[PDB]
Amino acid sequence: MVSQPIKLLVGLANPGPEYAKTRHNAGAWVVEELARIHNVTLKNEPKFFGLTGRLLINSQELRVLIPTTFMNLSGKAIAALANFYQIKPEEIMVAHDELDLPPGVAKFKQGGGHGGHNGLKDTISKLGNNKEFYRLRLGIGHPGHKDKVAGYVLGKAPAKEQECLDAAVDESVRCLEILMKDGLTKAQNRLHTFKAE
Repeated sequence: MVSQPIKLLVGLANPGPEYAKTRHNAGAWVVEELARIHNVTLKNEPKFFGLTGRLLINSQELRVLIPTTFMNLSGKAIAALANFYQIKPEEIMVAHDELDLPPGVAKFKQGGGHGGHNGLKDTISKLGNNKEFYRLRLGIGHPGHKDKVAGYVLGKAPAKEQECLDAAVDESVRCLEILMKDGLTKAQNRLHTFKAE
C-alpha cells in the first residue's frame, strides 16, 4: 500500500470566517474539524505564516496547515514547512478546494494534481519538481451553466447545499484513519464512493 505514511497535510481554502462562508472553504472546513475531533491546538506560526495543527489519530500524527494567503503565501508556507520537516512528497498530502467535482464528493489524487491557480501549482514550483505530491479533492462545484461556473465556485452556499459539503468533510477526515490503517486504496475506495446523490 504505502511505503512512508503522511507526516504533513495542507488545506487550501478561503481563510477567515468572512470568506469561509464562501463555497471555496473546502480545505478550511476539514482543518478546523480535525482541530475539533482531536482537540488539538491549531498554532498560527509566522514561520510558515499559517495555522498548523499536529494531531495523532490511530497511530500516525497528522500535521495539517492552512496558509494565511491561498495565492502566493500558500506554497511558500508549504515550502518552509515541508523543508524543515524534511518530509517527502509521498508523505505530503493536500486537502484543497475543488470546483471540478460536485458538492459532497471526495477523491484521492496521486501524481498530477494542479490547475491554473498559483496556490495549487506553486506548492510544486516552490518545492521543486515534486510531481510525487498527494492531494485529495473536495467537491464544491455544482454543474449548472458551464459558462457561469465561476459564479458557483466562490459564491455563498446556503446551509441546505452546504450540508452536502459537511457530509464530504465528515468522511474526508475519518478516511484519513483508514488510509494509514488499511491502505490508501481502502480510503480511496471509500472516498469517491461517498457522494451526494
